[PDB]
Amino acid sequence: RECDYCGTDIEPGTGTMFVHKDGATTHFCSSKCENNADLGREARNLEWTDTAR
Amino acid sequence: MEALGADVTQGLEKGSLITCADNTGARELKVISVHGYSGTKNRHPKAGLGDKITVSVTKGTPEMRRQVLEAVVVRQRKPIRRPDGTRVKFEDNAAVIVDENEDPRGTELKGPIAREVAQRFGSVASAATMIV
Amino acid sequence: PQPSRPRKGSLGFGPRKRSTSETPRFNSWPSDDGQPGVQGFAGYKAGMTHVVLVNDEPNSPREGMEETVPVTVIETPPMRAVALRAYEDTPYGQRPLTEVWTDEFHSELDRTLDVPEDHDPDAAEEQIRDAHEAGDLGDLRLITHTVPDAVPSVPKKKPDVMETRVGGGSVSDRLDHALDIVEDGGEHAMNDIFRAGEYADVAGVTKGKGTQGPVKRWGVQKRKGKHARQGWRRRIGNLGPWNPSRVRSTVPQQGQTGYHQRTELNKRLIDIGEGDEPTVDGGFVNYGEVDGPYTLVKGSVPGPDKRLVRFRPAVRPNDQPRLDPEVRYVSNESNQG
RNA sequence: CGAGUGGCUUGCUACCUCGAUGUCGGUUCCCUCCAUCCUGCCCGUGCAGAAGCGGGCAAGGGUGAGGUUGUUCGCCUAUUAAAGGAGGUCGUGAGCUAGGUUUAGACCGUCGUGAGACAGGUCGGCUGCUAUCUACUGGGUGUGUAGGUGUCUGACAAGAACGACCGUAUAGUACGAGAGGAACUACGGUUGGUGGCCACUGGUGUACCGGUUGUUCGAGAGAGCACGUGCCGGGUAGCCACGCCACACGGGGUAAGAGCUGAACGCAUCUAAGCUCGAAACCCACUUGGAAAAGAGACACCGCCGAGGUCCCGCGUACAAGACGCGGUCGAUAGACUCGGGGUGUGCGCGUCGAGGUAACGAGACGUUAAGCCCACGAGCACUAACAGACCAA
RNA sequence: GGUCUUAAGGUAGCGUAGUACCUUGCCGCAUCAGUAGCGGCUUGCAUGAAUGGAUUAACCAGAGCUUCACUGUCCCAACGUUGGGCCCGGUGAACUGUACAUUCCAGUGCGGAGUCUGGAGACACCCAGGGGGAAGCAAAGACCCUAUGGA
RNA sequence: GCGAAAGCCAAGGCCUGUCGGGAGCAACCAACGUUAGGGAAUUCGGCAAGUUAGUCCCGUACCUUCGGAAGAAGGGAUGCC
RNA sequence: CGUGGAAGUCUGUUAGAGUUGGUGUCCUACAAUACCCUCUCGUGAUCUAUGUGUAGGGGUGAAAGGCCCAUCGAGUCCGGCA
Ligand SMILES: [Cl-]
Ligand SMILES: [Cl-]
Ligand SMILES: [K+]
Ligand SMILES: [Mg+2]
Ligand SMILES: [Mg+2]
Ligand SMILES: [Mg+2]
Ligand SMILES: [Mg+2]
Ligand SMILES: [Mg+2]
Ligand SMILES: [Mg+2]
Ligand SMILES: [Mg+2]
Ligand SMILES: [Mg+2]
Ligand SMILES: [Mg+2]
Ligand SMILES: [Mg+2]
Ligand SMILES: [Mg+2]
Ligand SMILES: [Mg+2]
Ligand SMILES: [Mg+2]
Ligand SMILES: [Mg+2]
Ligand SMILES: [Mg+2]
Ligand SMILES: [Mg+2]
Ligand SMILES: [Mg+2]
Ligand SMILES: [Mg+2]
Ligand SMILES: [Mg+2]
Ligand SMILES: [Mg+2]
Ligand SMILES: [Mg+2]
Ligand SMILES: [Mg+2]
Ligand code: NA
Ligand code: NA
Ligand code: NA
Ligand code: NA
Ligand code: NA
Ligand code: NA
Ligand code: NA
Ligand code: NA
Ligand code: NA
Ligand code: NA
Ligand code: NA
Ligand code: NA
Ligand code: NA
Ligand code: NA
Ligand code: NA
Ligand code: NA
Ligand code: NA
Ligand code: NA
Ligand code: NA
Ligand SMILES: [Sr+2]
Ligand SMILES: [Sr+2]
Ligand SMILES: [Sr+2]
Ligand SMILES: [Sr+2]
Ligand SMILES: [Sr+2]
Ligand SMILES: [Sr+2]
Ligand SMILES: [Sr+2]
Ligand SMILES: [Sr+2]
Ligand SMILES: [Sr+2]
Ligand SMILES: [Sr+2]
Ligand SMILES: [Sr+2]
Ligand SMILES: [Sr+2]
Ligand SMILES: [Sr+2]
Ligand SMILES: [Sr+2]
Ligand SMILES: [Sr+2]
Ligand SMILES: [Sr+2]
Ligand SMILES: [Sr+2]
Ligand SMILES: [Sr+2]
Ligand SMILES: [Sr+2]
Ligand SMILES: [Sr+2]
Ligand SMILES: [Sr+2]
Ligand SMILES: [Sr+2]
Ligand SMILES: [Sr+2]
Ligand SMILES: [Sr+2]
Ligand SMILES: [Sr+2]
Ligand SMILES: [Sr+2]
Ligand SMILES: [Sr+2]
Ligand SMILES: [Sr+2]
Ligand SMILES: [Sr+2]
Ligand SMILES: [Sr+2]
Ligand SMILES: [Sr+2]
Ligand SMILES: [Sr+2]
Ligand SMILES: [Sr+2]
Ligand SMILES: [Sr+2]
Repeated sequence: RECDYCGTDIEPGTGTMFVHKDGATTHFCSSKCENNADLGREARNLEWTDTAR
Repeated sequence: MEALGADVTQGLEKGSLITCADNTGARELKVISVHGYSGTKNRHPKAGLGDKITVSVTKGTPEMRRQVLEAVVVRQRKPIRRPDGTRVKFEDNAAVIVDENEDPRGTELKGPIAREVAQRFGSVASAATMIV
Repeated sequence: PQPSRPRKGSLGFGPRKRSTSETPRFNSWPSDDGQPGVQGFAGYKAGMTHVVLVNDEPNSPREGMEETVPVTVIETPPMRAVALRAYEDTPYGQRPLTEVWTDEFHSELDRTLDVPEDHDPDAAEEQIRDAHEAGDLGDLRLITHTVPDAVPSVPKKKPDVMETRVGGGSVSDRLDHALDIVEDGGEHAMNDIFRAGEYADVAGVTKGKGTQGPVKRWGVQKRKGKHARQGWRRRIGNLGPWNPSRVRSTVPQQGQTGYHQRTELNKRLIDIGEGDEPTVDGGFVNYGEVDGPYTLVKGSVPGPDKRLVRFRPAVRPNDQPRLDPEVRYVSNESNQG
């Protein structure tokens, strides 16, 4: 699988899956990505993220 | 009970306020007891995903308010572990009111449900829109 | 009438003091069922990683599906069985009779032992056989040592010596099997005794935590509410009643925590191999890089990294052996991050 | 109606203590009793089944969370296998609490001429001490057994190391007209307890990186201070639980009980002799400690002018002193450097853009730049430091 | 009862009260559950009018109760920070001491023993600890009674 | 900055709120920071802690002795150039 | 609508005065009444310095039997007194 935030290949047997109110599903590779996402930051705007570069 | 097929870290306690994910007329539920549970000294009795709980209706329609009914915990904010290692968590803590034969009191279920709760309570599954 | 509650901590691992030997000593051995063989092995703890595995249990609903299982990597290089000890059945229990040694000694063995120069392996062998004829032979065990030199991550070159039992068929046939292992050079591997999928018993001297209070040591409560702010936070209520006018050894008190021997039962051996397959990127934190003979033990193993752990075929297994599990993926991800 | 046991209730007495043995309830932590609430095994039934009712053995384990009340007790709610009782100075204030009782202030009611009283109510109202001995938890130093290293043995010691529940198949079957509805066994899980561990999830992380408010060093750059991080964001190692792993079966002997053979007593009789079975209880099994077990142990090798040990030195898988473990050039033990693996999130400077502004100036944007900065981990690497050298010893 | 003591015989109000023994009074509100709190009823053991009754906006480090919000008060504890604590140099008290003293289980004794009896256990010394016992230390009991005491 | 407020800094004063050295520095204690999910279940009692917060705009109930209640409540705004 | 600027008026660690809770710290103390946080009053029946008056069965007391030099339901000293 691939991270629905940063875009890196999630290591199998690792990570978290957040289930939104509507039913949408967001797979996260780390706590760092969950935190940046909860801050209201978008992956495309963060230079370190694979989606951006 | 039948194995959930997941390891749960109980996110609720006796006295906890949760959402009622159905069209019964009940909006907010209060956890009173957990079926089959027996704790230890000083421990607040814990409830989690897939547990059948006795509940109290806090907010809702006058006819549904103040009633003591049974319910099934359908969603929780605290993570659960799936056999493939991955952790899964929800937006809120929610439950579906149920009767004597484990059948839902309402007709329509609001919001998503965990696949593990579906395996255990079949009539709740075949009433759910989204199963994650 | 004040609620009941089980006591704080177990009384079966007492006294909670420092271990005499850092090298674990088994107090029990498996039965004599199959063919003659050495009843144990040893290695050095490396660290942890996860593995993806295919479910082996026929009674499990998830049979055939991919399951993520935690694993402790232990470097298990070949050991040397330098001697064979024989026990006699005296009215005071089992007492050591004689020992049969070798000529081929590992170069760095003189760091622990006073290496034999003049020995008689034939006369000692005869003594054991006369004791077998007399019907007074107890059991046969092999004096064994590790080669920490073969492990680059472990600083020690001083071999860890331990005794291991030989169990099997008849007493006559296992006496001969024991002598054959010894005579060569005593070189044996994990493969010789264990197979992947087998349940083993892992013994180890735990992580040393020095002196700790009753809360950490015995799992007692902290003072609650108002009682927490008076000058007493993590101290027990009382040391006992008025009568008996003494403090019982059963009351939870401060002292040594950690560095005790533990024998963890029924540990499934996921895989035995040789190579750089279980290594973590950037090396295992506070250990190093694994590139040699190893074992993947399911779950946790007592003791810290670099510590000598011991293996024994399960004396009390619950499940039936499900040999050679299908390992689809081994994590090589960095333990830093 | 009669006979008792206990010492939990109350009463009686006035033996002990008035140069003081702190007091109700609660809390916390430990041991125990059985008159057993649940769990195990049994007998009876007004025992079809299911569910009960009554009785026997049995104290291994368990017996929980909450609403009023200072309450003990109790009433009440929802869970539960069940939510048993009692002793330990009504266990426990040189442990805690101060709500109650129990001073000095005050009010109300009642009584009193009054001061004042109340075995009534009510608001407020103080809790000292550096442990000598002993006791236990852990840690050392000596002596004994009488040179050293390594490996063991097992007298004894501790354990609950496991207890309990739900579900599935059995089976909608046995049983019963029907309603209803089991078990043996085999499986999956949950719960409480227990021991250990950190790959994974989570917490911390006043290491570290970044944003940024006030002020000070003229601005810039870069810094100090704002409590022992100014605040906010992220967070490695480690330590952790809210995370993860592990914790039988089976033997042996019994209790209540079910029986066999069997006599006294030609029969009968589970008992008198003998025997087969049979409890979560007992013993073993399993884990932990354990040569100071005074019968003070065993084996093997090294050694008595030399085996080994100590000091010293570099360090931790160890650690409050002491102890323990590893390495010491025949070396990777620690540091430096370089990689790797990680944290943050794009450096200073310069270029272009930039709302405007005549210009001066200009918050900011992009590029250079996965940049800059940093790391409690790993690898490489003898470059620096593990040098020099002393002592004890049959 | 349909007067009598001793003059009158409780009027407005308020009322289970900071006054109500019975008492967790009854009904209701609220809660899963409310000896609480509030409302109503109220025969008030033994309310009540300047021994002031009642009512009340405002005020309050006054007493009780409820809701929203918040949170380590709790479930259940973890990690960290600073000063101690520990080791070293220097400085350097006090409380306390009939004697003896390694105790433990039972017993006995003025009935609540480290010291008596019977057993069990116990090699000596030292370090750290939390305080079970010395009916621990500190105070010729504040309570109770007593004295031909005091104020 | 509203300020004789906080915080920072001069002039001036001081390192004499006068014992030091060492251990990643253990238990335990005093002060304190942060804790997932839950959210008063704790307790006699939210004790302790926390939450809110400055300023402007909108808006503000019962009751009232017409003063008050009231900053009721509630909602929005807030920097730099 | 403005002006005006009243108040035993409000907020306020302004100075200053006081002392609610923590039943925190201390309790052979720093201290024979201390330390910290919290809290109250802060234009008035306000707070404060100095000077001065009231004396022991007497003062003084917005009253607690409070206070009258660590001494108060009758101060302290010496004497009566052995
Ligand atoms: Cl419950
Ligand atoms: Cl407590
Ligand atoms: K007394
Ligand atoms: Mg409790
Ligand atoms: Mg990690
Ligand atoms: Mg990661
Ligand atoms: Mg009985
Ligand atoms: Mg018992
Ligand atoms: Mg009582
Ligand atoms: Mg008592
Ligand atoms: Mg006590
Ligand atoms: Mg006390
Ligand atoms: Mg004390
Ligand atoms: Mg009270
Ligand atoms: Mg009171
Ligand atoms: Mg009433
Ligand atoms: Mg005492
Ligand atoms: Mg006296
Ligand atoms: Mg008196
Ligand atoms: Mg008199
Ligand atoms: Mg929290
Ligand atoms: Mg409670
Ligand atoms: Mg408070
Ligand atoms: Mg004057
Ligand atoms: Mg008085
Ligand atoms: Na204290
Ligand atoms: Na009797
Ligand atoms: Na009595
Ligand atoms: Na007493
Ligand atoms: Na008590
Ligand atoms: Na029992
Ligand atoms: Na109660
Ligand atoms: Na006591
Ligand atoms: Na008490
Ligand atoms: Na006290
Ligand atoms: Na048996
Ligand atoms: Na006032
Ligand atoms: Na805290
Ligand atoms: Na003295
Ligand atoms: Na003591
Ligand atoms: Na008097
Ligand atoms: Na006017
Ligand atoms: Na104060
Ligand atoms: Na006088
Ligand atoms: Sr052994
Ligand atoms: Sr043993
Ligand atoms: Sr206190
Ligand atoms: Sr005693
Ligand atoms: Sr009995
Ligand atoms: Sr039963
Ligand atoms: Sr409560
Ligand atoms: Sr009662
Ligand atoms: Sr008790
Ligand atoms: Sr009190
Ligand atoms: Sr009074
Ligand atoms: Sr009274
Ligand atoms: Sr001797
Ligand atoms: Sr069934
Ligand atoms: Sr049916
Ligand atoms: Sr600072
Ligand atoms: Sr703020
Ligand atoms: Sr029998
Ligand atoms: Sr010996
Ligand atoms: Sr009347
Ligand atoms: Sr009045
Ligand atoms: Sr102490
Ligand atoms: Sr200056
Ligand atoms: Sr000085
Ligand atoms: Sr943080
Ligand atoms: Sr409450
Ligand atoms: Sr607002
Ligand atoms: Sr004023
Ligand atoms: Sr108080
Ligand atoms: Sr102090
Ligand atoms: Sr004091
Ligand atoms: Sr405080
Ligand atoms: Sr003020
Ligand atoms: Sr005199």
